[PDB]
Amino acid sequence: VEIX
Amino acid sequence: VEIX
Amino acid sequence: YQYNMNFEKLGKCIIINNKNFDKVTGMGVRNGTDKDAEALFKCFRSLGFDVIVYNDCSCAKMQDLLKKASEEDHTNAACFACILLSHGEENVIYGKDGVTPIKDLTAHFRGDRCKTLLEKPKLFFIQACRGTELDDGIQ
Amino acid sequence: TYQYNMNFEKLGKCIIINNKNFDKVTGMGVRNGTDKDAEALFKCFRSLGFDVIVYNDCSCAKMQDLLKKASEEDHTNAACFACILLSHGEENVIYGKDGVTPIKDLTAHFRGDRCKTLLEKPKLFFIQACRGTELDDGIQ
Amino acid sequence: YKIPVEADFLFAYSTVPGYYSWRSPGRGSWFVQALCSILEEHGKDLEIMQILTRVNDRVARHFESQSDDPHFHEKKQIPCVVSMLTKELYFSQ
Amino acid sequence: YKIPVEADFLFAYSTVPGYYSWRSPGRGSWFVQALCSILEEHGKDLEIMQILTRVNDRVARHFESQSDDPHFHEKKQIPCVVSMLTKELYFSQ
Repeated sequence: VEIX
Repeated sequence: VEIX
Repeated sequence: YQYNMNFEKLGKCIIINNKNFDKVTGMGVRNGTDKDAEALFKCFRSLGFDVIVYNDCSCAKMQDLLKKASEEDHTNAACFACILLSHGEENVIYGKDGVTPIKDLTAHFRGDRCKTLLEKPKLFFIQACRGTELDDGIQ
Repeated sequence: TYQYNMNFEKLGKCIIINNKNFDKVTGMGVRNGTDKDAEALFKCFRSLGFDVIVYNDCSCAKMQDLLKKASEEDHTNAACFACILLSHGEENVIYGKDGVTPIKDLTAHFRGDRCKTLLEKPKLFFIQACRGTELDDGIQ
Repeated sequence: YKIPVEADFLFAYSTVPGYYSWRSPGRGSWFVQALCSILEEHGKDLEIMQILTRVNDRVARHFESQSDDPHFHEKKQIPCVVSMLTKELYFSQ
Repeated sequence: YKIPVEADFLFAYSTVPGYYSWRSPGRGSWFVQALCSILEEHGKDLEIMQILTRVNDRVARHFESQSDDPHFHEKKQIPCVVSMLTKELYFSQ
């Protein structure tokens, strides 16, 4: 999972 | 009337 | 006690789906955002919104899109909805060319600047970061 | 399973900070009418079932310490927590009689990791204060 | 297992960010007047968002400033609710 | 007579101010996943604050990050609803  |  | 929904249309729903960004911004590709936008498209379509999805918008593009919508005639609409999918930082959202303030995007729909949405709900949904803190959770 | 569990011995604590008078150096005037607010509020929240406490003309350090201590208390038998702030303010910030302090710093004491006995319990903050200098001209 | 540390907060501001908030020396602040009024008659039977929404409505409709200074004359106010709640909140039953 | 210019707005942010927001490349962002799930099964029969509150709950409970970087491992998220609405909002009838 990544971050915006 | 006044303001905070 | 409830907003009057007895109108011809539920209203317009703008989805801004920003995936790819100019390298000058230093921001990476937002993989998965297409799955978001499609799912959002179906849901809000199902609610009764007239949905349009715009992709990889510049700041001026985003500014123009919302400005134009505020100038449209919403007399037969119950409400307005806007969905923003992008990178972001506190108080601001990324176009592909950089950042623009969220307040500037939404101010177009103020009562004095959009009379046909007066006393009607104006909804903004924002998937974006708002800074760099993490939430460690507990228990 | 969609509503907060209210089955506790107590509803909870309600802290009211009633700031009326300010050190002149802050440039802030006396907040006349705030006593009626505080009187109206304690009566209402007492009626709800809260254990209400009223503090008057608090310094910034007073406000910080006060909320800190309350966060360190044992809320295991309480359904929720409430705090009401009545003062001058500016964006993101609230006035003590001593100057300004950030709202976030006041409320952060009650974060889940810093007040475990209010975990999964609602933490309510009611804020009567200015948040800048813009006016709302209205329409229609 | 875990829960976020910022969860289960609710902030009922008297006004929106960037703006003033109004206070009658005789009757008390608009927001508090409305909040207490509505809590008196619906505190025990309405959910917290329903209460604060009605508070929003009352401050918005029932109130308008008067000053001899035209810069402060006939101005309006809208409160602002920030919710990190994970459940509905009733103060009863 | 008058109505405030900032009234009848609602902001459903995916996260609280100052914080990151999470996104799975395969399944989409946490907030949108939760929003769509809840809208799909309750969009037309629940009030908007009830909807977004359930979204808050699901994002808070059902989701937890995994990274090989320990700085980003096992992190959590809570969304943030800002309401200047003056009425209850249902998407039907």
